[PDB]
Amino acid sequence: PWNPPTFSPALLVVTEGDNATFTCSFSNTSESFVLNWYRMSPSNQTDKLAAFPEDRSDCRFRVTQLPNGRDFHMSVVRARRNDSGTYLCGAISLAPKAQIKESLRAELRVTER
Amino acid sequence: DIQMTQSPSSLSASVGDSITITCRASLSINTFLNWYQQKPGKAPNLLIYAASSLHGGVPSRFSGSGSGTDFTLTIRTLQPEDFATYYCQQSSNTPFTFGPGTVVDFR
Amino acid sequence: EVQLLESGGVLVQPGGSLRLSCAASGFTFSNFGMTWVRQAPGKGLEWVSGISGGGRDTYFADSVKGRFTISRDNSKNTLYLQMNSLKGEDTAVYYCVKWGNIYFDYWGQGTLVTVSS
Repeated sequence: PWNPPTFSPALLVVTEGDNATFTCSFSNTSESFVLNWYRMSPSNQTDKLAAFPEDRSDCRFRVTQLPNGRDFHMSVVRARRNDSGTYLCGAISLAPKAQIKESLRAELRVTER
Repeated sequence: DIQMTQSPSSLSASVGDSITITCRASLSINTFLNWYQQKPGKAPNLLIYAASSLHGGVPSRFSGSGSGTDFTLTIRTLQPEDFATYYCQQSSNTPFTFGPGTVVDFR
Repeated sequence: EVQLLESGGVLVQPGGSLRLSCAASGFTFSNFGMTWVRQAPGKGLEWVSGISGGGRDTYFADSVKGRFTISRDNSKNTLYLQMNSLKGEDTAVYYCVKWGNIYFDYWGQGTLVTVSS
């Protein structure tokens, strides 16, 4: 009875050096949640890039919460060519019954300048 | 309630040995295990989260594995600043329950 | 860096009441939930209570529910644990813990609460 977040745009194409920004919108039910940003390595191995609430202790991956309590920007700062890949966001339903329910994944294309 | 158990209860080893300690849960949690190190008279420190992810600043020799009910902590090359008590803690279901703890001693 | 400073641990007679305070500094306190974890003398770690971070959601253990109250005041970056109907069993070292994820990042050195006559 809890909906997963959605991850848009489907295909984000940017020129190298520019910042590429994703939007994961999560309509939380109760504020005991956490959103995570993932990048799929070879053989479907998920690496956590950043998260909200921001740990604040790579800094090129930042998560910003919009004035509405739904939309979030995951922005790569100064995107490189090797940042092209498959990305997705996931919500973990901690306290109680911790469950990672994932969004649909999105593709990032970084083109030559 | 999810009851957590650990084995061994106590451990004697010297510097350089490889140590593997286990943690068992009464029912499946599949990743939601944490490993903590407590030194005498001091607050516990986080070592492993999600049962295999290394917390920032923890030496790479510390490693965790396992899913479901059985998990393991591994210390590849034991060093003098590692002799302490280690607890495992499940985070799947409230209330959060800890393991009895495993004491690592100097021999 | 991140520091959690517990205060208020004093010898109290059984049946009394006491409130613990945690001074949070070094991180956005309002964005993270918090928990209290106690270690009884000679016993293991036991989870006491948890707060959502915005204060709307509260979680309690069976051993303290109805007797302990979890609260937070993000204006001054302080975490409170109101302890009522104290028992001798409740004598423990109470740790302020940074919640907000699967895992418990930082632990304060704790405050000692002794329940005796």
